Amino acid sequence: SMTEYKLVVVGADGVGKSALTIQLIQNHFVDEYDPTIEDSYRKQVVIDGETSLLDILDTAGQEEYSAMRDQYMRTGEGFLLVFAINNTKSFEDIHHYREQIKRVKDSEDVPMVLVGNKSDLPSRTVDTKQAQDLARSYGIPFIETSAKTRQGVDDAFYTLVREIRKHK
Amino acid sequence: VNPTVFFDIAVDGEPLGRVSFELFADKVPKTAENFRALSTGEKGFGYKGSCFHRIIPGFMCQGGDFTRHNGTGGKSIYGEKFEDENFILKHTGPGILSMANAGPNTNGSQFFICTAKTEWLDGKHVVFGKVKEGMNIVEAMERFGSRNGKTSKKITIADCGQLE
Ligand SMILES: CCn1c(-c2cc(N3CCN(C)CC3)cnc2[C@H](C)OC)c2c3cc(ccc31)-c1csc(n1)C[C@H](NC(=O)[C@H]1C[C@@H]1C)C(=O)N1CCC[C@H](N1)C(=O)OCC(C)(C)C2
Ligand SMILES: Nc1nc2c(ncn2[C@@H]2O[C@H](COP(=O)(O)OP(=O)(O)NP(=O)(O)O)[C@@H](O)[C@H]2O)c(=O)[nH]1
Ligand SMILES: [Mg+2]
Repeated sequence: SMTEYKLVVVGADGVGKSALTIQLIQNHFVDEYDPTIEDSYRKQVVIDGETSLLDILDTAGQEEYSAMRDQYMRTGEGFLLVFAINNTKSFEDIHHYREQIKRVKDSEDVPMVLVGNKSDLPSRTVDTKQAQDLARSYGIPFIETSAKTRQGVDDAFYTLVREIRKHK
Repeated sequence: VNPTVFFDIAVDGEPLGRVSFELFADKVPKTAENFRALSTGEKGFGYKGSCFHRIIPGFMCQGGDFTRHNGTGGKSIYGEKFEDENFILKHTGPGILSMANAGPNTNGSQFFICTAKTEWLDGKHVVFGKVKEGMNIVEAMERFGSRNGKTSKKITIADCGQLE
């Protein structure tokens, strides 16, 4: 029976966590803003020839409830660290998310992928090199995405599965 | 003299009962007047026919998206959004009526009714009314909710208006 991977999508509010996940699951793009409480999804995929079951937790970006992330971080196996390439604050927020995951899991070695979303917009404030340099300093992959065009959507989730496989 | 408004609630179209609200026009007149006008429909749009899209037991019942009917919309009588009028009033317990928002100065038509004290919302959401009659209707709406707020039946404002 196929292996199950517990993926968790985290990042500041409005960066496109839900748009990315719904693109993966439903193959369409939500242009409206429906702020998340918490949602979970399942999808089977084939990655590197091996069929895998993705269990995706789409989390809230509200800073107000930062204290309540610990339980889903304990449970999750791999994390998409999502920022938006036109939102320098959400890029700055990445550090806090990663440090929080490391603390809660008490490990330097947690599967993660840095995701720079909204690559379709012209208003970029975070240079790709900055993001790439940050990913390299974390030792994790960096994927540029657009939930609107689907660019990189599969790649971001599949790369995270690959990171979990290497870890196990 | 603070105005009173009513919602007649239905569940998958069957009547549940009436909730009435006192609106604190004496403390938050602009916010109270928006909710009043939207409850009468007098601008040609308002809450009649719209749903409670988010119900989380232990916390609150949220509704008021009459423009998109998916929890993302709504609009005020002043424009799509209006500013936070004041935060004088606090989320003190069950029955508090308060504006939903997407950050500072983004009030539209969405609102929520507390079913418990939610003090961490103080200073962030404008409180502007309280359940007067029918808190048991709000309590009965809770079982149609869930942890993330998805509802298991369609909870609707079948009718609404101002009481004299
Ligand atoms: C951590 C998980 N979580 C939780 C949470 C918090 C706690 N505690 C916090 C307090 N301590 C002391 C005890 C523990 C426990 N259990 C959970 C839930 C049950 O765990 C699944 C909440 C929440 C809110 C948002 C996102 C995640 C969230 C959120 C996401 S957008 C938002 N808030 C504000 C929301 N804007 C909108 O809709 C905009 C789109 C329209 C125009 C809005 O104006 N209103 C009205 C006020 C209430 C709020 N919605 C709402 O729904 O609050 C849910 C609530 C359960 C009250 C809080
Ligand atoms: N142009 C463009 N817009 C995007 C993209 N991803 C998300 N958006 C838009 O950004 C807004 C917020 O998206 P959403 O997926 O809800 O973000 P979130 O990270 O899930 N927000 P929350 O933390 O509140 O749950 C929506 O208007 C959505 O259409 C993208 O790649 N390109
Ligand atoms: Mg979301």
